[PDB]
Amino acid sequence: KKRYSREFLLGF
Amino acid sequence: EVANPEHYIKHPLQNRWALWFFKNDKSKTWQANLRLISKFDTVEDFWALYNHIQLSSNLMPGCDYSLFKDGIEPMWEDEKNKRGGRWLITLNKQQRRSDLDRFWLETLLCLIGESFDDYSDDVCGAVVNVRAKGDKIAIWTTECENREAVTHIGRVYKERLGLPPKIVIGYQSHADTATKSGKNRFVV
Ligand SMILES: C[n+]1cn([C@@H]2O[C@H](COP(=O)(O)OP(=O)(O)OP(=O)(O)O)[C@@H](O)[C@H]2O)c2cc(N)[nH]c(=O)c21
Repeated sequence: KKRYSREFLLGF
Repeated sequence: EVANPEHYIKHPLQNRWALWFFKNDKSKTWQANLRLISKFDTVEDFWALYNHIQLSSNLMPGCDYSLFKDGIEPMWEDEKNKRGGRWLITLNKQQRRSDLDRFWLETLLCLIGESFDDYSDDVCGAVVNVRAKGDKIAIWTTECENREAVTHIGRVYKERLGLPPKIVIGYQSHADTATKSGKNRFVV
């Protein structure tokens, strides 16, 4: 299971 | 001693996703106009694809993007879609400028980030239709009878899109869409 928040994702 | 994974490893996504493009051409079948672009399964490869492709608001009306789990075709007729259905966002003509790209990007994030927690396995993918009469965005789920899952996904999606209680969004099964004229099985 890999979950990513929107803030984490937007950092990339 | 080996190197620290954190410094050089790409950030793995839970699923591999495939991005599809549809372009309307009258002479051909619906299926024939549906084409695979590209797959990815890391955060970095997601951005590499997203950053070099056109925003939905710039596409010629009649065209779609579709992001779907690797091995699931963005069509009703896919095994994982046939008993399924969609949460449908209907946008007015002015919302192409203000909301379309924002809502689509947020949708991709919900998908790739697995924002649907325990019900991630019910999510098949998502579709944005660019249309003169009004753009549509939708999350496709696998089973329209899975009331707990369908309803959880709707609730998560609405709040992530930041839509207020007065804006009512509906879920229709694909079997209804394929076989009837334009009722909601659920609202959120
Ligand atoms: C997602 N989809 C669309 N279509 C065909 O494409 C037609 C248009 O549907 P669509 O692009 O999803 O929505 P539109 O805004 O262009 O038309 P509308 O029906 O919502 O007014 C639809 O009536 C079908 O004939 C499909 C035909 C299939 N055999 N399988 C599909 O998944 C499928």
